[PDB]
Amino acid sequence: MEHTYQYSWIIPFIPLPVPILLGVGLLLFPTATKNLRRMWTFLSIFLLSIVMIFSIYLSIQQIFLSCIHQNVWSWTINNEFSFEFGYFIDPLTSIMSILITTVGILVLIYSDNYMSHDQGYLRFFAYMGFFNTSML
Amino acid sequence: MRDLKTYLSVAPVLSTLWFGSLAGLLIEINRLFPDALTFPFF
Amino acid sequence: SSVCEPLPPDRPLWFPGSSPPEWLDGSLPGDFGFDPLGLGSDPDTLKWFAQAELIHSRWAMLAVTGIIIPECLERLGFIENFSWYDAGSREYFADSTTLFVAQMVLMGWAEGRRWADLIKPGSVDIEPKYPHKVNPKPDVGYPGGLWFDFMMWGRGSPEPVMVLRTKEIKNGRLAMLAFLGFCFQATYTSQDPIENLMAHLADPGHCNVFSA
Amino acid sequence: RPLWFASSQSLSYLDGSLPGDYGFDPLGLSDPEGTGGFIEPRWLAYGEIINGRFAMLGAAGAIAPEILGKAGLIPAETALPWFQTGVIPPAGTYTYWADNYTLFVLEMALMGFAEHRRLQDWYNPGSMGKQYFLGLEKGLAGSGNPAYPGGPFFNPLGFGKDEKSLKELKLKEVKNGRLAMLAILGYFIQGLVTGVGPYQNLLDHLADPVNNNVLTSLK
Amino acid sequence: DFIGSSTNLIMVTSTTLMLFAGRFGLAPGLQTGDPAGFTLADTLACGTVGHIIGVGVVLGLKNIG
Ligand code: CLA
Ligand code: CLA
Ligand SMILES: CC1=C(/C=C/C(C)=C/C=C/C(C)=C/C=C/C=C(C)/C=C/C=C(C)/C=C/C2=C(C)CCCC2(C)C)C(C)(C)CCC1
Repeated sequence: MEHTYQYSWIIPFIPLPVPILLGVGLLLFPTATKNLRRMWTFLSIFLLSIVMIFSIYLSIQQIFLSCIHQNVWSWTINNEFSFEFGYFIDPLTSIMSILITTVGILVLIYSDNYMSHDQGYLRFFAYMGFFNTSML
Repeated sequence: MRDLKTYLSVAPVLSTLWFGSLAGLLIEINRLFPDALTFPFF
Repeated sequence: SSVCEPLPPDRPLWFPGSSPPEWLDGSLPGDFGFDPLGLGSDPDTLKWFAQAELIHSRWAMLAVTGIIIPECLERLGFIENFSWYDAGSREYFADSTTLFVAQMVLMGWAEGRRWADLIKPGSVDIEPKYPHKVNPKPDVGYPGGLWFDFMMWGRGSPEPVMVLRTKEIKNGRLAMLAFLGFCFQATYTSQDPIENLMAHLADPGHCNVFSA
Repeated sequence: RPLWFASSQSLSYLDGSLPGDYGFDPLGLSDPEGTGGFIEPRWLAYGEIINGRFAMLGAAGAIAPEILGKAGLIPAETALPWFQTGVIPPAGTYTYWADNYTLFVLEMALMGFAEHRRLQDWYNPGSMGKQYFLGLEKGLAGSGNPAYPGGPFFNPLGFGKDEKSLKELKLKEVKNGRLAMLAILGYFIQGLVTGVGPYQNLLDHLADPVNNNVLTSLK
Repeated sequence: DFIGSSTNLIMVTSTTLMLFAGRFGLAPGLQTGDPAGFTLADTLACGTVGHIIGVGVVLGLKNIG
């Protein structure tokens, strides 16, 4: 509780860099990143596995301890906005996080072979990882 | 290693290995169960 | 596509300019001719030693992971009082002796199935059969399988099979040496590996093995 | 043709085929018949050249910190003799950015990469240009002689394109190297017999040459 | 040492007389520029023997007289 909710901001942002690298890879150097065809697959699967393990750990702390963490930061401070982008850990957060991560990892293991005979491969996994980013 | 396993298969090398293992076994047994003169375990 | 093509004779060796031995042609992954003593002369025994290296390296890789990653989590504030060389002495349930015999039972099943693979390759076959579907016959140590190749990376999908097996073996030799460093420098410093890394990176000159 | 203490057997293998063939082999080390190990007439030539080169570096790097230090040009802290630098901790020790044993591991590793390559070039000269050593093996291949590789890395300039100039330079090399080896022997024996630096010995002998060598075994 | 003393004189004369006895005298490859033999080995030999005689005589003189 003391040091594990302060790093609860990463679980959206951990899937993100492989769609960032694909969105600057396929858009700039398509032969290069498509030559690295199956590696971004396993990189998305590994980053979603990190988010899976961290969501399972938060779920274990929710079923052990009854608390809610609302680790909010500041986003815009000019006038009446004072906007926040923080991360609200209720048991619903744990249910939804494992519900995203487990299904997403299994669909990515599935989609390594579903798209294995597709010319459109890496932009699908960019959409997948950015969708998992957005939904988490 | 070829022909080293044949040397270690030879009677004195094999006898010293077997009797070193066996003597260590007896030695550690006598450490564990020292000063034995009966078999009371039935 | 899936043939396990070997390395060429003009491959990089452990010692450049040296003659590789005749029993290390390159059929095995990570073949750089390392044999100052020549323990792999008999090829029927070099197969067993290749399997030995493979399993040794896989266990060392999982082990170095289970040492350094959880220590990173301890530094992040997840696990309390972590120390791998005192993580067997600390308390669990089952006394650490019931755990040992349950471990020996379960790992005896697993490693016995692997042994039966080693003695006779097709005995313990897995990846169950399917109609008009020919599961490819695997090699020892690389069973493929639905359980160990579910991403189908072993038959040579992302990269060739030889370079992937060489990746496994080289990354794992490095992990074997990392675990030897763990077993040695956690007893000649009585401290943490990551702590030792940050301590040497503080002053690389005087914070070396010769200080202790 | 200049012969310095030549013998009847020394004029059977030291004809002209080496830099510095003054025929000086009274003991009979480099006799080609019945050879093996490190007493070989080729390995002994290589050893002369290499100990001479390392002795030239030693001679013009051991009195250099005292050639300067008694004339300015450096701090007096980094102006120790050849033996008060940590290489004789009984006699002296300087504190560098690492302890002396880390620096020994440095020497061992870096010179291992530098000299095991040299050794495998001694065994098969064609090597050291066939394995990927970060691409800089392009210059480490050309050997010819083992002791005189002459590539882009060791011989960037020509300095002996023709064989006359190269022979004269090889002669100058081995002669300056023998002089430097005798100089290193003088360094060791002088530091052992006086306990001061070699430049201190030179300045004490030059200025008022009294008790030049009469101080036998006295510090 | 202490050139000019007795210990120097009766050692120098012993060394030089042994070198002479080997050169032109009854005492006895390595081609030297010397007219008649007396190589470096013979030179070192006569020097060694003359030093033997010199040590013997200086210490027989230091024992008595
Ligand atoms: C032949 C004459 C003789 C006899 C009968 C004995 C008898 C004995 N000596 Mg003496 N001794 C002798 C000669 C003899 N010795 C000689 C010649 C010397 C000089 C070299 C000695 C020097 C000596 C010393 C110095 C000592 C003895 C001791 C002993 C006792 C052995 C206790 C022990 O460790 O066994 C324990 C049992 C074993 C080691 C056998 C274990 C075998 C393995 C584990 C297999 C068994 C299990 C197997 C799988 C079957 C299970 C069944 C099933 C489940 C499969 C025993 C009374 C020791 C003692 O206690 O003093 C009384 C002692 O200290 N002796
Ligand atoms: C479990 C250990 C183990 C085993 C069985 C093997 C087995 C093999 N290796 Mg691998 N290897 C290992 C660890 C191991 N390796 C590690 C840790 C490294 C990195 C240091 C390497 C690096 C390496 C290279 C670069 C190459 C091999 C090769 C080979 C093959 C031929 C050598 C042989 O038969 O040795 C059998 C070895 C043993 C039976 C183990 C040795 C046990 C004895 C008792 C000595 C142990 C003490 C040791 C020296 C302590 C270390 C001290 C420390 C200061 C370093 C064979 C398949 C060659 C090959 O064809 O690759 C497939 C090859 O080119 N290996
Ligand atoms: C003629 C001439 C010449 C010359 C001359 C001369 C004069 C010379 C000299 C020389 C010399 C002058 C030499 C010397 C040498 C020496 C030596 C060689 C020594 C040795 C020593 C030893 C060996 C010791 C021993 C011992 C001891 C230590 C002590 C104890 C006892 C004894 C004694 C045993 C010339 C050529 C120039 C030219 C021409 C002219």
